[PDB]
Amino acid sequence: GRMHSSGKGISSSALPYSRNAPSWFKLSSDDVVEQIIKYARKGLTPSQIGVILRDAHGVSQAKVVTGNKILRILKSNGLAPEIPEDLYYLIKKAVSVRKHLEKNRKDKDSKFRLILIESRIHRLARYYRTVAVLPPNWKYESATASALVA
Amino acid sequence: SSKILSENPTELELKVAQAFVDLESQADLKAELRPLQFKSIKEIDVNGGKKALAVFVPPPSLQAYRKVQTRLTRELEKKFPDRHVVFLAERRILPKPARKARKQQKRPRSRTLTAVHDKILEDLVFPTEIIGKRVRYLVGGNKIQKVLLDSKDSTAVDYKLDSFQQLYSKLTGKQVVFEIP
Amino acid sequence: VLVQDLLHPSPATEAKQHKLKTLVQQPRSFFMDVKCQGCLNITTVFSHAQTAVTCDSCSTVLCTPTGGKAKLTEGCSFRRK
Amino acid sequence: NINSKLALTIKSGKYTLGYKSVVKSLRTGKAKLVIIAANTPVLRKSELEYYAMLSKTPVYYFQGGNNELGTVCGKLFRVGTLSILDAGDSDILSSI
Amino acid sequence: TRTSVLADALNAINNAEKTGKRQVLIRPSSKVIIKFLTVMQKHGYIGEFEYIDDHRSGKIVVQLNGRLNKCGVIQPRFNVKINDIERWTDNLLPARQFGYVILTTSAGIMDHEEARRKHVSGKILGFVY
Ligand SMILES: [Mg+2]
Ligand SMILES: [Mg+2]
Ligand SMILES: [Zn+2]
Repeated sequence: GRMHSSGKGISSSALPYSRNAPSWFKLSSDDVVEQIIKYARKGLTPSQIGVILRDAHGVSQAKVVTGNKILRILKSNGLAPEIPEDLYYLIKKAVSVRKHLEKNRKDKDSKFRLILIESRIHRLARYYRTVAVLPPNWKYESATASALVA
Repeated sequence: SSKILSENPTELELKVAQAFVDLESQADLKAELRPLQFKSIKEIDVNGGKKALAVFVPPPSLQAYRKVQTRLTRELEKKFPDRHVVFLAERRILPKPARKARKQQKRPRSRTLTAVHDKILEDLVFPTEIIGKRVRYLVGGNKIQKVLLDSKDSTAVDYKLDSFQQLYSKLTGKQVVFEIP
Repeated sequence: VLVQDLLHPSPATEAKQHKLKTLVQQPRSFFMDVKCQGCLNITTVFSHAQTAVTCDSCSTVLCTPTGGKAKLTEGCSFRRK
Repeated sequence: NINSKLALTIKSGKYTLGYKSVVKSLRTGKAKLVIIAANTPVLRKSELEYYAMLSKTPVYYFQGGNNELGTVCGKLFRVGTLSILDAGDSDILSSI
Repeated sequence: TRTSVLADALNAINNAEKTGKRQVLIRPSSKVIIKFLTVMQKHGYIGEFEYIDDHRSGKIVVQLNGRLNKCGVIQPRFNVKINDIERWTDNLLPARQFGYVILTTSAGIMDHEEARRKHVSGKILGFVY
């Protein structure tokens, strides 16, 4: 495990055996979608929408209630971001490290971490291009990354 | 006979719909039993002198039946004694295409035989929910499924289960065992 | 021990196992009904909540996130669903 | 944090970028907030906040120059000042 | 990463039979694994086995009877013509009178004698004796 480390951590979520909604869930499959779209317009990405839903609304999984995954619902309503969320956060972190490097040039560790982060961007961006999530001509440029995230 | 979505219903199909035109009499459950419809009623004999009643329903109408099925099963089984009532949707199974077969549109997984049989086995035990399935592969060669059910609402089916296994055997040819741990 | 019922573990030792190492992995977390002391309003809160959930009536924090289970503030009572 | 808050306004709300549009937006009273870059000249700055004083408009002093303010707004050019006419999905007006 | 679930499956059985255990839990399951065990079970080298549903690849519990000397996979799954099967049985099996090489052919997963009876060949998949 751990593409860019020696770690072998196994921490993750354990989905329940049941694929049906809990008996106590009373909200409809409708009421959740407007709740999901409402939070997406607040600027929340699908990961942070799902955490708030279970944290504050008792929605254990949006799929067992609505029937579709959360990002699939935004994409059906024209609210899917152009860059997928995980790739955006990889690029945003890489932007942040380089801005720190430009002020601290002797931070040789940060230069090393930046190479790992950007390599992770190119491998994932290459995947998003084969599946036509990104344009075939989409390429990550270090100079113009700040425009995309800032 | 307007309740039945099939041409030339059998006499048994008419009687069940005749029951269907009598339970809306109490208005607590009247505002929703009018749109409910079904296509066929396949009936088989289980051991002990009882008879199994399988109600076949168009798949889009199932979620409407589930709102009153808990009530509806207890009263229709009283009206028809020594009858075990389950509600199944007549899902369609598309055979797996052969290697040299002419290309058709991609078969969705919900139309596959494993998924449909997993579904009728779940519609069979509606009041309860499935908490686990195991499959033993005995040395003789035959295979037996085991289904473990949740104790909530167990009282609606806990006296049957044996009717379900033989009814499932009728539909699939496989052996199943229902267990409430 | 060479001969053992792997299919029927003792439920006591099955519960001490890590959550991913049971026969079928099952989360040990749950959802709660939080009664704030100030008013009476059912608010469904995840046991391991990452959000400082606030009830609709008064903008008062019901729970504060920790490393693991969220810690409910004083006067808030929970009942597991 | 406010850069992220301001970014939501650029995506969803309404704005004008630049000194000439900002002073016009202060004249019509349609400006909700005026954002000024750190390297903006004091003469232009003390005049923007005198217009805002007459217009009763809050001023936020961005800590960066006109190069960093432009890229926060998702632009590839420099923005010395901008006015938020309609904060949309954001709560920037409630966060000063 | 995990490149062959059948190799992993037989290794857990192989180590338990050598240590004398009479049962093994296998994770994850697959069609090839299940059919490999049925061939071993049909010839009596293992007992009853159980498939556990976790809404995932699955799990298996196998009962071992102590009669199994060794079962294993052959990676890669070499292409085997019918006349090449003899060379494979000579190299892999202890004698000419017992033991089986399991092949996956278009006629199904089967031992080398069943494969000779029905006159088909495919890719070698493993062995048992
Ligand atoms: Mg690992
Ligand atoms: Mg590597
Ligand atoms: Zn409250």
